Amino acid sequence: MYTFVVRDENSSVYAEVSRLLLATGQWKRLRKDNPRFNLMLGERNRLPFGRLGHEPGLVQLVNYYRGADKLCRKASLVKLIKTSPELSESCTWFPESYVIYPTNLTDEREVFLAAYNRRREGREGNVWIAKSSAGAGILISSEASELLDFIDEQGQVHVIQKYLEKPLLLEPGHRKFDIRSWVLVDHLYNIYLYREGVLRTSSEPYNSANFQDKTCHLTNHCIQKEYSKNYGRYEEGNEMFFEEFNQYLMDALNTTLENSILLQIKHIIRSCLMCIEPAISTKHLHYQSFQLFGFDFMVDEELKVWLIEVNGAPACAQKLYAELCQGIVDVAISSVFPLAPTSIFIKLHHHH
Amino acid sequence: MRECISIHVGQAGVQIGNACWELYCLEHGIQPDGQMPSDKTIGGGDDSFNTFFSETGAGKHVPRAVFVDLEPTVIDEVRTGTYRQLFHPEQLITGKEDAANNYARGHYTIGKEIIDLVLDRIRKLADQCTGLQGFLVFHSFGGGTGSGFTSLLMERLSVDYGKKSKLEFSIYPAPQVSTAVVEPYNSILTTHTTLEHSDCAFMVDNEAIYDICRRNLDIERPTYTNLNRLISQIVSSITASLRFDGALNVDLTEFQTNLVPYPRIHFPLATYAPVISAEKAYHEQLSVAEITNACFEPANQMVKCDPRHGKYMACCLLYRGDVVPKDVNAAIATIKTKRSIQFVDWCPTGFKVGINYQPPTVVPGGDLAKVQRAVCMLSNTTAIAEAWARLDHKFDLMYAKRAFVHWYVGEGMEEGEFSEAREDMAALEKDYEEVGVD
Amino acid sequence: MREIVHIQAGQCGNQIGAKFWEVISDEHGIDPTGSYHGDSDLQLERINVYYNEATGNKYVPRAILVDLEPGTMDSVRSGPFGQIFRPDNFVFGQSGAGNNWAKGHYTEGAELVDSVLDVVRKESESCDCLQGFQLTHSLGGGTGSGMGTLLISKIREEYPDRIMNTFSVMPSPKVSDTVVEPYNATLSVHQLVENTDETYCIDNEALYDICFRTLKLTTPTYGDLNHLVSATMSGVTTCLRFPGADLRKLAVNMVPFPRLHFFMPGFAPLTSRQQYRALTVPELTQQMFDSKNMMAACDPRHGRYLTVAAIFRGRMSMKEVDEQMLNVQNKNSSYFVEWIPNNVKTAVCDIPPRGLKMSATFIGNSTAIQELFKRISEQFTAMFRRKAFLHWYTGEGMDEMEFTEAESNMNDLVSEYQQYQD
Amino acid sequence: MEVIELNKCTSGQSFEVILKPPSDPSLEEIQKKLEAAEERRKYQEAELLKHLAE
Ligand SMILES: Nc1nc2c(ncn2[C@@H]2O[C@H](COP(=O)(O)OP(=O)(O)OP(=O)(O)O)[C@@H](O)[C@H]2O)c(=O)[nH]1
Ligand SMILES: Nc1ncnc2c1ncn2[C@@H]1O[C@H](COP(=O)(O)OP(=O)(O)CP(=O)(O)O)[C@@H](O)[C@H]1O
Ligand SMILES: Nc1nc2c(ncn2[C@@H]2O[C@H](COP(=O)(O)OP(=O)(O)O)[C@@H](O)[C@H]2O)c(=O)[nH]1
Ligand SMILES: [Ca+2]
Ligand SMILES: [Ca+2]
Ligand SMILES: [Ca+2]
Ligand SMILES: [Mg+2]
Ligand SMILES: [Mg+2]
Ligand SMILES: [Mg+2]
Repeated sequence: MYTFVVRDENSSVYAEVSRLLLATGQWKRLRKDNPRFNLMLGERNRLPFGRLGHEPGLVQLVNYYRGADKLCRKASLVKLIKTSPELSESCTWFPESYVIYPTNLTDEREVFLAAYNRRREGREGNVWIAKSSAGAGILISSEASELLDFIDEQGQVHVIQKYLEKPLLLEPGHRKFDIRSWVLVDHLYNIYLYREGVLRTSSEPYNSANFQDKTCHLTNHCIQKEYSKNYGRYEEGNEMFFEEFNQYLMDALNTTLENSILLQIKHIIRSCLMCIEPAISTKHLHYQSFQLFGFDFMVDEELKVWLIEVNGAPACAQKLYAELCQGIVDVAISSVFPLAPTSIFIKLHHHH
Repeated sequence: MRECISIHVGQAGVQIGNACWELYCLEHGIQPDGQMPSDKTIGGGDDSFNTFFSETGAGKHVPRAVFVDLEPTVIDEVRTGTYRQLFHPEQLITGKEDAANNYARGHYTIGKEIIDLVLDRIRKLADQCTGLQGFLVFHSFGGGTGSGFTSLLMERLSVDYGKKSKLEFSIYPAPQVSTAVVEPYNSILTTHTTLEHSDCAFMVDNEAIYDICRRNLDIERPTYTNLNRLISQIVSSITASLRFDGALNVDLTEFQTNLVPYPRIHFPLATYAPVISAEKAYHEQLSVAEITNACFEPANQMVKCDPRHGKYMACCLLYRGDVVPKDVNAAIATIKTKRSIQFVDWCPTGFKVGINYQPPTVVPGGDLAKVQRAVCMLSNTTAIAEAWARLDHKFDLMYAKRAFVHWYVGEGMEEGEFSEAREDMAALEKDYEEVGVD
Repeated sequence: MREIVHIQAGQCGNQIGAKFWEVISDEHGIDPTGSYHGDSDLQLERINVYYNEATGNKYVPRAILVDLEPGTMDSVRSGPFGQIFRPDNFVFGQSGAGNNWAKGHYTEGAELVDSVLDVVRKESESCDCLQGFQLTHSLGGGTGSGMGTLLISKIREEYPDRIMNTFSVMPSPKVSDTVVEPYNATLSVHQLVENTDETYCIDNEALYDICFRTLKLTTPTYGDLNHLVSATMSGVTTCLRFPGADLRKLAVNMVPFPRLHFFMPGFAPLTSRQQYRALTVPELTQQMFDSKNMMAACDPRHGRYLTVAAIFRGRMSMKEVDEQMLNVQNKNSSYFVEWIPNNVKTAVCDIPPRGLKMSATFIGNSTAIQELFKRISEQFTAMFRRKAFLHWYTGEGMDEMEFTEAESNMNDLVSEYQQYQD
Repeated sequence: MEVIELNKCTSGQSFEVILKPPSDPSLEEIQKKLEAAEERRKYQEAELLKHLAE
């Protein structure tokens, strides 16, 4: 009989995992403050890692990698890429980005303006996007004056990165989109990519001469369902799954989702996770960690894949909760606490 | 030459001290009768080993040590043990009934009645010193004597020897080798009243020593003898610089200078390697790089925690055996390119290195195998704050219900000393966070 | 040298105490004449904890036999090991206590108490460092209950800083001598709440049901019940009689609140006569934590453990002990308070009890003990609400108010257990 | 990667490596604490004895 605790009631994902665990009749849930547990579905912020692995005779497992925030934070991810030799400043699959602290608080203000003045002089597309981790607050603008003045009005660290002016546009619709990939890393640091992704599409025609109306530029599921007027026209809930998207790439571009996009996605997932492996691995630690990641990608009209951000506490698509959550119990939980296919994951081998 | 006086308080301090002086004797060639054939200056001498051993006219080499326990069963082992001839009666102090795992009983009730006697015996050893450096105080956190009486002794030592350094070797409580439930109380009470009196403290978590014994020595259920022999190896590596010719950590003041830029943050993390099982057929002798790399593996730390998620304030590498500086720097370079070693911006990113050519001595019949080289790393990481958090949390669980508090109030302690001590720890945990996180 | 002074008062107290010294005398190799004849030095290491060393290498128990009538102690003196007790340590009157707490506490008992304290004082003056006292008695009678708690009160006055422990047999209507037992038990419990550091609660109904259902004894006797108590007293005192600590250390770790110091003991194995079969460590652990093996007649699954101490005797796998113990906790953690970390402690002893390859004794401070005090309280109120049988007590100088206060003290104790059960 | 203060002797040597540069209560007061706790013990034992005298 295995014991687990729940310390994040807002996790749609692990709320289902907790539902599945109890359904096996072999897992018992305890109060959220009981230290005698096998598995912790920990909280998002300030998870007390230091208290794990000190209970005599209890192998303990937690669903978050201590230190993985370096990858799932806007400003941290930029710093990691620019300073990690494995990724280099010349990383080809990540948009040119800069960390910009507000003037009321290192900082890369002057470095951004130099590259900005170079684009402005060379007639090149000089459209950038500003964002932060404390948003629902995003601004897309072509003038550096507006971008910097928008951050000073705030008080949190922001990141300025190049805006992909040439995104791949689905048809009909002439509309933007992004791709969400779910990746599970287990206690052995095996990287498993869920075979099912989702394209969160924009139901509005992408307009390149008006960044003021952010309805056709931001493909977030909450924005399209609140500020867009064509929600659910082309695909239910602005969610196209790999089966449809793959068939589209064949009829239109005469290629497959695997060859044109998925190879790059798998390469990016590996590069990011292999990079921080020495810093977060729990291989020789007194407790074990696993974690579910949500990678967001962009695709340009050249079929080049760009990494947007990594989410450390991602939600799932309603249609894939069952398959994925079960997969979390199979490879991430029961692998350490066995019970009395054709995997739904794609293992990305690598050298540890 | 400047003398050092060792003080062992409670069962943990006495039994650990007994293991150390056993090791010290084997290291300096001292026999159980106190004789030292290699000491050509009979009945005198200011050699490095004389910092820990005085000498009689008859050639006996007597430890500069005092053993204190409020109950006599642990110290009676020394009076009739293998090295009984080393000590004389004045050095062994025992009461008639212990502190019952009750800090207040050790500090107040029983401490008040025996403190003057202990200081008197210490004064006698101090009178033999021509330039006393300070004291090394061994004790447990969880015991009523180890915690309660130690804090009182450290207060008086600061009064009777103002300009003298004091270092601790403190045993952090582990449930796997403890039958006491109130140890979180005692640990936090004794840390609170000892903080301003200790210049540098080496915490050893029994949980870590326990697992090293099971993992590396293949002891299914380790005993105190197994734990103490391993613990005395680490202690020996740390005090070796005071007992042998050298230039790094030559006196007690240099421990603070090299490991503690911030006074309250004076708990360095100790890591030791290699620990090889003697029962093994025959192990492949490890290189300088492999044993150095082992110092950044959590499994060989005296306190289990993750230095990858803290900041370093200092770092010493103490090598013993066949080690030349060329190999050390080569390994250091290899580790900086692989490990996450974050230093505080107001401290240099450096490593003070000491090499003693004499390899680690092992007690015949002990569990440790003879190795050609070994290292002990002393690093001041904010990661060791994890141990304070664990302890403070257990303190909060019981104190919220006032569980067991009446036992302490009944010995004359005020309840307010509980919260006063807990708030001092909450300030200590905050200091670590201010120094380590962004 | 941490000596303990043993006191046994009344019929039940002297018959159980007699068997106790019979059992441990065998374990320490002491024969009926006080002469040691064992084969292991472990037997003598802590022998002075309970025995005084007389001339000719004689070991005399540090025990004081007290009663208000001679009958029972004449039996002990004629019993198997009767010759081993110091003759001066027999202190008794002739009147009896008529199963009347008032007679033991106020009238008959008060006439005899001073002479008992003279013997206690004599035994203490010969102790290098006195740990404390242990008293065996019943709560349902008059001498052990009334005079026993009077003795405790006067022992705490003269030795305020010494530990006072008792083994207290609680009455049950299923194994009853008289109908006034709830009266006497309720009056004693308040004395114990105030003046003992640890009280092992032994319910005669649990002993009975164990002899009948588990041991398959068709017609149990007091002797059979005392067999269980003997074996349990030997188990709980193994911590003290062999190397591995003292009474005050035990109390410090077992009593989080001064008044909640009433323990449920347990023993394993409990085999009917399939008696030569080897008992594995898991079996020991499953039984030891099973209610059927507990002697307070309270279902631990009704409350929560504040603290638990377990002692394993014999040559077994200490590694396998930790595994099974941690298996019990980590499989029923809902019955352990989460605000006392690591409140389950385990100790091993290499010397097993006579006739057993290995055994386990269980010492639990459980809030389920409130069910025991609830039974007594309800039986008390059923009679006191009609003032039935009170004249036996008012005739000895007591007033109805003293009963009302005992009733309130009991219900307060129950309410105190109830608040910590949530 | 610099090596400074290399000191050598017969029994060993020591040196420093820099990888990167940077960026009480009196005796009287103790007696008061000790005697204060002893007084609270005396007061508690007096109340117990006063309780037993009643
Ligand atoms: N490493 C090690 N730990 C010990 C040893 N002896 C006791 N301990 C630990 O110390 C704690 C108990 O404190 P003790 O030192 O035994 O108690 P004390 O200092 O004698 O004080 P008293 O309560 O009066 O007995 C527990 O956590 C034990 O695990 C030992 O020999 N070696
Ligand atoms: N450099 C860039 N070029 C073009 N579009 C970009 C971009 N950066 C972000 N976007 C747009 O913003 C949307 C995602 O924004 P972002 O992910 O930074 O906010 P967010 O993190 O609060 C949503 P989530 O974390 O759930 O994916 C995508 O739909 C994408 O089209
Ligand atoms: N277990 C056990 N209980 C007893 C024994 N003798 C009496 N009792 C119980 O003790 C109570 C009677 O008290 P008793 O000791 O006979 O009165 P006393 O002699 O005046 O102290 C009743 O509840 C009996 O069931 C005995 O030998 N063993
Ligand atoms: Ca000399
Ligand atoms: Ca000082
Ligand atoms: Ca009379
Ligand atoms: Mg996000
Ligand atoms: Mg002790
Ligand atoms: Mg009777």
